[PDB]
Amino acid sequence: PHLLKKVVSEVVATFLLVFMTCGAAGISGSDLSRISQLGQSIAGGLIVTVMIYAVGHISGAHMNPAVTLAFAVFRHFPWIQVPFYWAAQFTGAICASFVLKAVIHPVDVIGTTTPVGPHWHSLVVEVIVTFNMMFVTLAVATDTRAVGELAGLAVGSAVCITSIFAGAISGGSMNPARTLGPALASNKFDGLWIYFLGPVMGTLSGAWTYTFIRFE
Amino acid sequence: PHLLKKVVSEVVATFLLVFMTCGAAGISGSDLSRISQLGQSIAGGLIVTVMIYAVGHISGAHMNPAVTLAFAVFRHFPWIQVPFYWAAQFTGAICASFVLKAVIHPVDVIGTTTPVGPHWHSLVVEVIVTFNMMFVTLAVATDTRAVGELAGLAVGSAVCITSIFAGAISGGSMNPARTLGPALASNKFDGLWIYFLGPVMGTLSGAWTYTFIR
Amino acid sequence: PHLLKKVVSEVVATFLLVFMTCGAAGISGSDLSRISQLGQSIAGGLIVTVMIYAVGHISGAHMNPAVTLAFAVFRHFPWIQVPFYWAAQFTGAICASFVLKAVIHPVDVIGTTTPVGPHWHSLVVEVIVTFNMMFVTLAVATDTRAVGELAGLAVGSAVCITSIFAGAISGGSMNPARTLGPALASNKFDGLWIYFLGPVMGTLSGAWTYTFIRFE
Amino acid sequence: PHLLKKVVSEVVATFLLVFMTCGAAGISGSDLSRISQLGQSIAGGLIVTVMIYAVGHISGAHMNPAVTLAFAVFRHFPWIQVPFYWAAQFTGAICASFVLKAVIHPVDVIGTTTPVGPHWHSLVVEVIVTFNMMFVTLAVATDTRAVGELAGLAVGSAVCITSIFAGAISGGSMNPARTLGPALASNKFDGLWIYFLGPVMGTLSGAWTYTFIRFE
Repeated sequence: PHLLKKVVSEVVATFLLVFMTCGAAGISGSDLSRISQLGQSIAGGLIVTVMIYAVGHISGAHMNPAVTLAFAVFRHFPWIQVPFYWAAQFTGAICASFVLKAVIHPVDVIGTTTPVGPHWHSLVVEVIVTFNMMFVTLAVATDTRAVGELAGLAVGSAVCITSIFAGAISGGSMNPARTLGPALASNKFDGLWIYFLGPVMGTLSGAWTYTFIRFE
Repeated sequence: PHLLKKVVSEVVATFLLVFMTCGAAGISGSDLSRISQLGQSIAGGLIVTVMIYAVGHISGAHMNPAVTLAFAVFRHFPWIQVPFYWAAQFTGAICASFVLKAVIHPVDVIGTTTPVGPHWHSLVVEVIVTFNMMFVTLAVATDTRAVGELAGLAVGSAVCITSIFAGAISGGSMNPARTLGPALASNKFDGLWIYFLGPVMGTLSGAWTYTFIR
Repeated sequence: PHLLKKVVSEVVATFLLVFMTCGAAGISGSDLSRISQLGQSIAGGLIVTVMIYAVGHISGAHMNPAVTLAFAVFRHFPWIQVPFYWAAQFTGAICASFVLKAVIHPVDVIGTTTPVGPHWHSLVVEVIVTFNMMFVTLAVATDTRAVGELAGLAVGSAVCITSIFAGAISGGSMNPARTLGPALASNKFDGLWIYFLGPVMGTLSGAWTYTFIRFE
Repeated sequence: PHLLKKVVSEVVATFLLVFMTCGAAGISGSDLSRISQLGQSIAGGLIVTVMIYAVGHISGAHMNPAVTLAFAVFRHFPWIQVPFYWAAQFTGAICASFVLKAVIHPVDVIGTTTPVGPHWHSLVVEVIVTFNMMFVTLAVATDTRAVGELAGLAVGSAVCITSIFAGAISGGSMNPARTLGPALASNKFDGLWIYFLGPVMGTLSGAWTYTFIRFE
């Protein structure tokens, strides 16, 4: 039901998503005098917001398979469309990290999200922060799909918190599509089981938690 | 009046409040290479803002026993409900910091708030900056409770100012539930009373100053 | 004309203005490990924003003698009230820096807006950056007086631009009330005229420029 | 069609645009002790946001000839006015960077935008970050011209992201008038062509991508 412009918007968003979000964390993860560490989180959070303004009213700016999933679980999102977005997201992302592999000549750690210390630390973090994000994503979404000025602020804000804090433990992802892309350009795949089960379990738990308390 | 979903909202918010705000101040106060010092202030303000968008229209997104007190005094909040939130906040906070003592294993100062100079520095700050916070919280609440896009911007900003400045003196808390959780998940109960009297005297004073200039 | 509650809002705002903006600038300019330098800009701009949300609909959130003057000149504000407000701003600032002198014992330059090198560098910056403020302050004012969600964003943002850049040259004040407060509790009185001729001459010029382009 | 107030509004912005975005980038680009590296990215973004609040409803706050262009191709902007804004931007930029040359006397690199590595690195960034900017500029435009509270947040956000990331590769400009202004104020012209193809080739690309996904 009008899924072409939805998926072009979902790919073009996920590309500019990953291209920006890793390219500052990857560059920063190679010279912190070149791009600040708080600067790679702020950059990563701002970019989520502007894609909600760009494609939020068209596709919904899902950009996140564990979110497209969470919408299909809780607010009636077309199950016949979730494969098309999942596809659309993984594509724009994986494409980007390679596009940067070439634009950031010296550095070949393109924002790897790899667990720090005990691998489970990340999982508890990657569910609590993903829960957090999906929780607020759901309290602000308008069902065309995550639309509007404050939807951009809420989700971008949540995401930014994740880079600052969950970045010290998990690297801070919450998005199976965005760990995978970079993991391929730098061939480091340490702990990927957590960047699927943290999120999928984080979005569904947090989304479920919202529908619980839903009306006042 | 329909308080089950309200107190679930007040724990899940105060938990997510402390979990990120302390989880980042705890990591940061251990390796400033691992999390920035300005990043743990920003973290503190953003989490308040997004929690206002998520539970603000349901519970009121108080996430603070010294505020639920302050609204019940001035802007008609249910007194049979203030024990019930105090329960929800002190819980979600105490619950949160413990989840972190473990999730940030090796670091065990779980973002606590303890005075820096003479304790009255903190107490005077923890009333002036807390006076500040409740002041604007009260000017933007619409009474369902602290709800709406700019309600989140105001409070998040206020909290963010507090981490930066009151962080140098008091640690910048303004929230008794957020002090106990951490003070308990590790230890140190240093100045624990100013983080109970600074706030309660700060939120009530700040609310009264606004209700005056209405 | 109903000026009683109007002027209390202007001291509590100007007090809370300086208590944070100087109280963080004073600590920070002393141990840059104790409070970040980017953190002292962000702090100072945020506080302007929250005061505009607090008292903007009551007083207008002037907090600035170069503002109350400029509103009195261009968007018809009461001359019977410009003295009563000018009082409220010079007080809340002077009171705060002293209230700070004690809460921050070891540090005793309680914020300083003091020129860097050539004094004319500061006066030129202190009118152009002050031009920035009054220009936008006027484009977003609703005349009850600087009211509304984006009034807080516009002005708060502008002030933050000033701390970052004009902080490197002048210290970034734009405020006759804000220079006096710290200069009295810190007891450093350099260039005090540029913080009266920079501001007073900067806002009047910037307001005139908005009233000029007023139409599209 | 009522262009006097329109072009005076376009210069005063581009003056205050460059005066601060470079005045902080230059001061920062010398002594990072006097202005932080993230502070000159943030400042670069706040100024775009507040200028949209000041002149967005009058001229539209393009502040960018490659953007003033980008609107003429896609959302019907007066070709008899494209010269008059181009003039206005190239003017206010060149004038401002000179105003600072003198106001920051011992430091005389007045916030230049100069490439880093392979010049194609810089250019490839200056189109995708410029693509990003124009893409969202288009999803939030209201046509009098880029007006409104969230219009400022998106555009300023796009700019702030670019300074963080594209500053590490291209210097992060996306604006031919803003590369020229500083380049003249202290003699520097390396890769000046990417800052004329990065933008022009970048804004047009980003706009078309939205007009594609125009609907839902």
